[PDB]
Amino acid sequence: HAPPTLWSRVTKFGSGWGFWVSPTVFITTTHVVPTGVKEFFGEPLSSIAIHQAGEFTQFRFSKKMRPDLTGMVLEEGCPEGTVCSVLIKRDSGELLPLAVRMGAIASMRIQGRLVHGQSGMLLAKGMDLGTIPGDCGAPYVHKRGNDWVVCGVHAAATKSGNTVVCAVQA
Ligand SMILES: *[C@@H](O)[C@H](C[C@@H]1CCNC1=O)NC(=O)[C@H](CC1CCCCC1)NC(=O)OCC(C)(C)c1cccc(Cl)c1
Repeated sequence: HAPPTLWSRVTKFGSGWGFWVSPTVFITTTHVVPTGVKEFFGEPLSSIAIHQAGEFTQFRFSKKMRPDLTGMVLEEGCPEGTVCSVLIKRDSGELLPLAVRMGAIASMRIQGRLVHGQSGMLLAKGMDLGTIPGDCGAPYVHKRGNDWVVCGVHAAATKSGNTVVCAVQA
């Protein structure tokens, strides 16, 4: 059960979403990142460290962008069998936390590209329980004791919607 403040980290970005890991660290899916710009959130690129690894993009800002937030655990995927929550925001404002049992980390063929990431099985289309275009960047999270953990960003899903894929950091 993700609390309000954790959902407040999910942020509209480009053609999808991203997620504030900390006041200065923002993660998203590479294919939703806007191209051609000279700023993100009003900050000049000169003021932003960009780390990209495949479909996982991480920004570190020099300015505290979300000073209301604490840091949190960011991990490179999760162990097979982990049930994560995908914190899907829709543009209507509706929240759709999607439970997903994560499979193996691998390099997957997706729309003709090789992508490092992690598949998962929803716990779909006909029951409108799945992901849809515009959801990319939404965080995959789980709680470990008193620690919230983010471990991927939404990147793709099957025709059925019963299988999703997150990008994971290198
Ligand atoms: C977010 O942009 C979107 C979310 C998807 C769309 C449909 N349902 C979702 O959850 N992601 C994509 O559309 C994704 C974009 C690629 C672009 C290049 C790099 C990797 C991501 N494509 C996608 O999900 O493909 C859908 C299929 C059916 C064509 C597909 C093919 C192969 C494997 C999979 Cl899992 C899906």
